[PDB]
Amino acid sequence: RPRWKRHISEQLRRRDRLQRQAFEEIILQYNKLLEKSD
Amino acid sequence: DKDVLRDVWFGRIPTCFTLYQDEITEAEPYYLLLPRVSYLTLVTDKVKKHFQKVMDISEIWFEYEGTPLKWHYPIGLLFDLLASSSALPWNITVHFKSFPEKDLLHCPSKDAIEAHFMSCMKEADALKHSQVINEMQKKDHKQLWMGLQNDRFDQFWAINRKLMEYPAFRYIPFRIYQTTTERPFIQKLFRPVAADGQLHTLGDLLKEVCPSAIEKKNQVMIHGIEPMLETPLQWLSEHLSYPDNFLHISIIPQP
Repeated sequence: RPRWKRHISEQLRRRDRLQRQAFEEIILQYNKLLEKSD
Repeated sequence: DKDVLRDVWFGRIPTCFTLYQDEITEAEPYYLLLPRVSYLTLVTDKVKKHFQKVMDISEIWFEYEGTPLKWHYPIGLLFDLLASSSALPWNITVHFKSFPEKDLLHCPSKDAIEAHFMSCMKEADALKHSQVINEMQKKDHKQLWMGLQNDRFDQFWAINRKLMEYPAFRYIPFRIYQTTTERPFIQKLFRPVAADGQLHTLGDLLKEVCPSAIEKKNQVMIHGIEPMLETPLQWLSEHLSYPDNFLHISIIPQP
């Protein structure tokens, strides 16, 4: 609830949005082609 | 605040493992999501499986911008201290030869990491705890590792809550890493409560330990975020600490 508490939960949420979810779907597809092509 | 604990545990870093130009061989990059809380050793096997098809000997070592990566530092800190500024993904160059004597020995052996990982806990507990790790059985110790190795939040944190509760911490386990400092990092004693019992602040920690943070405006980054300095120091040690019960804090420049 506190401002500084909320800020961290906002920053962590925005973090995963740019870093993980951005690349989770594409990286798995790529690896499947790599193995399917070998 | 179980919400913060899960967000930190399930944080990932997109990483692109490219093979060096000299390495013998058509090799294509390997894309992998790295657990910020884990260590490069655990993810190394998948890198060996992909590039082994193209090869020589498997004494592997990773470099970023030409500086080898340290197996003992968590993946999260390494990216934060070195790569946070550059664009994603984390561009790592994989090497299989020219092994350096300045870097750590060949990729540590599974237990050598568990050993190092538990040493950081027993040390950490000594700063915050009497003792608790000495109370719990050697049966639980395998649960803390298995939870981290297998990325099982529940299995890991069930035991780790005892390490984060304090009777109605004596010191805060922390290591402040600086990109451009002679020493590797700055670790010292610091209490979560002042002489008057008031909660200590992230700014207070730096003020006493690393005052050089406050021309060349620095950036205090933990787990890939800039948490405002008002943050009580205990709650960080309870929630934003890495699985090894340590707060790895990065001092980074700015654009």
